[PDB]
Amino acid sequence: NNYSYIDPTQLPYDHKWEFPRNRLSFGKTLGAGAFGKVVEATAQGLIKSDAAMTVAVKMLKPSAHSTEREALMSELKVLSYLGNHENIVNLLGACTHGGPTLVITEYCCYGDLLNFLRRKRDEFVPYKVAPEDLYKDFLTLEHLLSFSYQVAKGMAFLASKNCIHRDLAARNILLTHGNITKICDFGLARDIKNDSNYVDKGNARLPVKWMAPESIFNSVYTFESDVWSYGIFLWELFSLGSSPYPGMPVDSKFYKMIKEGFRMSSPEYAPAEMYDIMKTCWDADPDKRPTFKQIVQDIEKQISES
Ligand SMILES: COc1ccc2c(Oc3cnc(CC(=O)Nc4cc(C)cc(CN(C)C)c4)c(OC)c3)ccnc2c1
Repeated sequence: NNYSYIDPTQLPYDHKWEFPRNRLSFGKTLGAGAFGKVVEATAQGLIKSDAAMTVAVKMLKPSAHSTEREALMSELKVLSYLGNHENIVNLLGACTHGGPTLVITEYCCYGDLLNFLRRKRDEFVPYKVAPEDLYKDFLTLEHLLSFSYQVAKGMAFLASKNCIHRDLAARNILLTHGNITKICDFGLARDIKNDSNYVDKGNARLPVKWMAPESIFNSVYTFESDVWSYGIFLWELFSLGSSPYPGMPVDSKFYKMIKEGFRMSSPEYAPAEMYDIMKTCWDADPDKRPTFKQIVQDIEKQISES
């Protein structure tokens, strides 16, 4: 199955989510893949008062086949199932009748974290920010720790609901107001065929540099494989949006080195204690890797200490 613990087809879909598609006015595309897209839209009547609201709508393109159509439905059943959580992109509604299925979520105004990190890289301040220059919205080490904590909190939640992400990366984390991170999954709304972070492994285009050895060599995805990905996310975060294993292509030598125990060194801005988390996430033995709840407790202490 394309889901390890839960079966989304057996999961129900509450019609409390059902939203009239005529009440959706579409805007610009926030992201698009071969078979799907995420578009910005204005939803009318989503609030008790006549007030309009900005939402993000995931949908398929006419290029999509039955397997993608089924994927979008199962994705909807899972989002319905998870419900409200601060560190997860929240579902607002859906359109199942009247045409193609539309998945309506909240709009995260700052977009994906990867691009945010990249545009903030050159103005990053490791130490404390001056009171005068606070308006400039400088990225600090405090924000990075807050983001690493929130993503673990979100992942801990997902894990308690027996959900495996299978693509935990900075590109699949959105940033909203108040420096709040929200785990998402662009999936079909990402052009993986042209994204250099995805690699041809057999007949698939997989994010190999974020995958645990067991996921690469056995296509087994567990709670422990998501912890590995998180460790790579931590590297991207404290590297301020750098691509993992810089200068190393995904070749025979790459696979051999990961199997043999090669692991990235600490990014330039990673506190020593955060690198310790990354090293444990990358343990060759999945049973020796921390759980997301362990990670939460670890980061929580690091935060209090500062
Ligand atoms: C300003 O720029 C932007 C740019 C993009 C935006 C945005 O993009 C989206 C990303 N993804 C989805 C679907 C999704 O998140 N699925 C999903 C999420 C979780 C927590 C769990 C699972 C289960 N899987 C197996 C792990 C699936 C969207 O649906 C409409 C939109 C959302 C909000 N605001 C956006 C603002």
